[PDB]
Amino acid sequence: GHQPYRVVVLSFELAPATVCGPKKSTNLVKNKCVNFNFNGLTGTGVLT
Amino acid sequence: GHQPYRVVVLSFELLHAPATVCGPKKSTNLVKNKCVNFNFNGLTGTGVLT
Amino acid sequence: RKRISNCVADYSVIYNFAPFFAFKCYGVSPTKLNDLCFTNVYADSFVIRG
Amino acid sequence: NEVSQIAPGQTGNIADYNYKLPFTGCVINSNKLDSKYLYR
Amino acid sequence: NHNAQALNTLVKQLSSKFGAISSVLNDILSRLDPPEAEVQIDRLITGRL
Repeated sequence: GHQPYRVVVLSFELAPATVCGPKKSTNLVKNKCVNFNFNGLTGTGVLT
Repeated sequence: GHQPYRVVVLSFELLHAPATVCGPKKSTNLVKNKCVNFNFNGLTGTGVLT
Repeated sequence: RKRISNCVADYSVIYNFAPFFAFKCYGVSPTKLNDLCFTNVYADSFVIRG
Repeated sequence: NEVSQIAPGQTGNIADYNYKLPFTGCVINSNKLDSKYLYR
Repeated sequence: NHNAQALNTLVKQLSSKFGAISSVLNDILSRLDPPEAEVQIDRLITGRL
């Protein structure tokens, strides 16, 4: 309660991303009902 | 563990004839027939006095 | 069971005593007690267990 | 002791004239190596 | 009679805590810090809505 303590803080800004975590890169898929994870945008649909 | 601890408890109540134990603050004058704010002994509001 | 009345209620004098590990409140949040004109204060102190 | 200084709100001198927590970041020890620093 | 009863019942509804410490927006903002008053205020908002 009287002993001093050092702390380290962090923050985020969740908008282009630059500090993305270690993931894999795949190939684009044409028109079909498929999932997608576009730089964090998770969903399903058909891309044209 | 299993070592003496000192514990102090403070008990209060809000609305029971408020005339004692108050915090540090100053005082102002009184106004009439004017849209004014309030800090009346704890209660806060806005309006005019008659 | 000490009775407290007619105080300045400057809670800045506290926090300089022996280091504390529990400072938990019920119904009122700390760092606000300088406001809130109260009615009376009951203070108790004891040693329970480790 | 964190409390006031960490997390949004509170005015504890170290949380009144120093770093203010606005917040979505993650908050993560000088007990040793500092047994013997301005205060503002 | 029905209109008066409805209006009176609507007016009298502003006295129930709905699960909060107090039914007045004043004397709860002062007694609580910003990151705790939201929980109490939300219940009042939902009840009045």
